[PDB]
Amino acid sequence: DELAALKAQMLP
Amino acid sequence: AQKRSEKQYNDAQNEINKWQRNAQLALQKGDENLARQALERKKTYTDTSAAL
Amino acid sequence: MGLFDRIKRVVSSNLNDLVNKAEDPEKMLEQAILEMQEDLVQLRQGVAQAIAAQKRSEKQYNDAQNEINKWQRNAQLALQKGDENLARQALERKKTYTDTSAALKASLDTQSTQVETLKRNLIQLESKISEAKTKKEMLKARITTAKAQEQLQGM
Amino acid sequence: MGLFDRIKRVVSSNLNDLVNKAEDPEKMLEQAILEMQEDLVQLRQGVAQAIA
Amino acid sequence: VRGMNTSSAMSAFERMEEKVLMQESRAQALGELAGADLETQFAQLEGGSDVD
Amino acid sequence: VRGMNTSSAMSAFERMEEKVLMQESRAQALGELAGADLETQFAQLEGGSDVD
Repeated sequence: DELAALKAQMLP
Repeated sequence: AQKRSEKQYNDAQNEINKWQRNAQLALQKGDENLARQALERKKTYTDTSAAL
Repeated sequence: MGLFDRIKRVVSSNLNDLVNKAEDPEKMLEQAILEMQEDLVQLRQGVAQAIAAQKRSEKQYNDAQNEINKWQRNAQLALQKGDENLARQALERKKTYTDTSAALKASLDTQSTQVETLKRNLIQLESKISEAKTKKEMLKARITTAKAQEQLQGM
Repeated sequence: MGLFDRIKRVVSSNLNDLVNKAEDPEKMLEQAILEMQEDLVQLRQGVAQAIA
Repeated sequence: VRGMNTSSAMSAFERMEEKVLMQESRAQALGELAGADLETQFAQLEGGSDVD
Repeated sequence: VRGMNTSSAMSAFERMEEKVLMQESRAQALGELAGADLETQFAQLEGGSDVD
């Protein structure tokens, strides 16, 4: 879940 | 003792902030592994702080 | 039959007397904290030795591969030389070494998995001691307050 | 079994007595200061030997 | 992993539980004694009224 | 040439085994420090700064 959150943050 | 506990609590908050900064840095870095370590540290500290 | 029952009762009485003397939390807690760290260090030392042993095995395995390569070069040289005897010695050496290397690799893989599990266990152990250290401070604060109350109660 | 229980009590009593007796901030630090410097000198000697 | 009596972790927990319960109970008992003395409580209330 | 139970040959082999073992032991201790995320992160930060 943390990795997914990190991935979401990364895209912008 | 209460003051020491407060100082420890303050230190924990500072430690959490430092961990958060590292997590923020990890996102900039783009390395998943760095981010994972920071998250684990934050959860245990928060629980300890609440108990204190 | 009666004597055995009596011995148990005597033991229980003896145990009760002993615990009261050492009942206070602070003396026991400090000793326990020192002991767990020492135990962890011993475990770490053992783990380090195992890791070192694996490295040594890997080095030996690497050396064996290098030795095999050297033997292969000699075998190649023997063909150029045209002497059958030189070639025969090299071939025998290669076969035994390969078997040894395979055995070492299998042992290393099993060892590596154990080390990984040990590393995970070590991390958990490290987390536990830190939690215990935090608890003593909390324990100390409540205990001090209790002592103060007793003095207040007498008045 | 009784002896083991007794040993823990003895160890705890001994440990408690020991920490109080030897806890001096100035004395411990001075000894530590001497020790680290000595260790550095030994390291320097090894470095010197390597240089030699 | 065993968490046996000989191990340090098991011993610390049992001693702590008994001490914590006993300490809390003693504090509670003192509070009860204060409650019993109604006149003392009444005096405090009177003082508060006077302060107002 | 033989590497026989001679006094000089035996000592060299034993010494050789000990140093290699010591290096491996040192590496294992070093590896644990290396494993921690913070040590690795600092090196990465330094490299980026150095390039700039």
